[PDB]
Amino acid sequence: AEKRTLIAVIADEDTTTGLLLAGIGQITPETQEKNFFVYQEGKTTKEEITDKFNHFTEERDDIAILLINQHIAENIRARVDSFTNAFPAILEIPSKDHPYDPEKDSVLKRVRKLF
Amino acid sequence: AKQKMGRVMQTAAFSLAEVSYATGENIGYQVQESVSTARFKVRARQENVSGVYLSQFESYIDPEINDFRLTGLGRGGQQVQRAKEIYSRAVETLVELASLQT
Amino acid sequence: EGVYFNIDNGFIEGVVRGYRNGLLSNNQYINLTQCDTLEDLKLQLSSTDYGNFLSSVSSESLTTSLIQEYASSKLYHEFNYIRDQSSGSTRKFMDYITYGYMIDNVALMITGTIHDRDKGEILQRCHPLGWFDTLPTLSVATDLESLYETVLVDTPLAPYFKNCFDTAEELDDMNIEIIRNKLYKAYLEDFYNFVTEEIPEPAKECMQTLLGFEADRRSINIALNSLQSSDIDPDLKSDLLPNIGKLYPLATFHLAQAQDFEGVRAALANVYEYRGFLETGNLEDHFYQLEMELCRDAFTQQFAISTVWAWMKSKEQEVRNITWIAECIAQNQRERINNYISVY
Repeated sequence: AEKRTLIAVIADEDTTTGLLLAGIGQITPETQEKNFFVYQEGKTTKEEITDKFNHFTEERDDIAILLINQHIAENIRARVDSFTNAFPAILEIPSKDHPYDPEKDSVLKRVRKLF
Repeated sequence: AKQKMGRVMQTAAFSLAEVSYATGENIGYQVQESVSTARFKVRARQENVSGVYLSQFESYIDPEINDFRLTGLGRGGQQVQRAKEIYSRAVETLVELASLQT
Repeated sequence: EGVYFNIDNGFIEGVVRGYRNGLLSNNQYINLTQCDTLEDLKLQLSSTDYGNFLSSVSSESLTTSLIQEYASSKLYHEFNYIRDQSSGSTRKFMDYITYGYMIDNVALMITGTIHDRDKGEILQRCHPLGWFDTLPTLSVATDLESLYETVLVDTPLAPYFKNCFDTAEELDDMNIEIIRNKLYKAYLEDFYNFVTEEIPEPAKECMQTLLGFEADRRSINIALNSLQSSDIDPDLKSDLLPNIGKLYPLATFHLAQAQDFEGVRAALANVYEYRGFLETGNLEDHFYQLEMELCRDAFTQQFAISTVWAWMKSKEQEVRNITWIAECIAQNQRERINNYISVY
């Protein structure tokens, strides 16, 4: 669909600030909804991550690509693995304050079979 | 390319992190509100490789504005202009990984 | 003559000079750079008067942000202890130092009108130097117009208002930037006026010269960066510029009335003291390098508050170098090891 234009970010502020600096996001006053759900270390629970994942994927047709920290996805790792659709283009973005491992990817799990 | 990107993104994050305190003040609080225009959006590109539809992603780069009125305060305007283009390149590079995953 | 100085401010000089003697030279910095793990860096630091309070405190969760937080905490404690042994004139002077800080603190509070970021969490990251206990921002209407008078009465920053009534009801990026610009302009102007009339002789020249240098570097940054991501009319360029740069009163107009890159190059290159838009690596790094030569010169007298003013920034530069090394160590990108300045 051509509505696959906006980009979703669920990541720590150290990355979200820079991403918005690059000009990827904006403010959507029609719903007063940012293009991202800011993340606070040791202050944000896991149910919020699941709710925002569902909202971005199955409630918002705007998102084309989703960027989520490895540790944030760890809170919804089961949810991420269970959901596998081409529309949102879920992508486990590297996370600041953590040296990202390019082997925790839910997408790469299917790559790990049938080389 | 997965691990290559996993490392270059951290390199860019480090490049901006050393910039964020050159001005010696928070930048995120103003950033998360100032951003109201989008440039690095995407478009659905079509390419029937073998008679099979494939909606690919084209990096719709719009290098005319990213965030308005966030530089020139007098201590940190120049510094943020340095590592910002690093992310401008990194996001374009990251678009293609999702284009391939689809 | 300085004979009258040591009637109420002897231990101020003693403690500031001792802390200055506590500065770590490049000899310790090179050893600290060789360390690779966070534990190695912290244990190397523990062998210095700068340490023994950062290491052996955490649970080996040392991060660059936490390193910066803990490193600056002891400097704040030193400043507050000197406050705890202050004097009349010294106390009436410290408010000036803290003005440049709660300027930005209240700017952040104003910005937090539609987002409602709590005061405590703001203090967890903003400058506590500016904090004053009588700041009930997120307890009454946080609207900038309604809170305008509340802040006006909370702290006596009213005289620093240059027609701040109108155009103070936007809650927008332009408003938040211009308020900081005007606040810095008025604050530095009034501080320069104060020191020029009420301060002992030995500080009279050092304070004015250092203020002029800082005001110049502050004025240039609002002209070079006025053509990087936004534009504005030259009238506001002149307005936000300080009335007197204290190093050049003529080239400020040259900067203001120009709107292109090379309409300002001559304004800065004429003085023949700093290269025009050149010798630029990390611009603020070069600013620190140039300013610290003067700050060291300020540490040569023993009868002026110049010692305290220079040591405030000396410890902040110590923290700056610590962060410059911690960024490359913790993030494991060894490219900032040589990016540190130490002239003490």
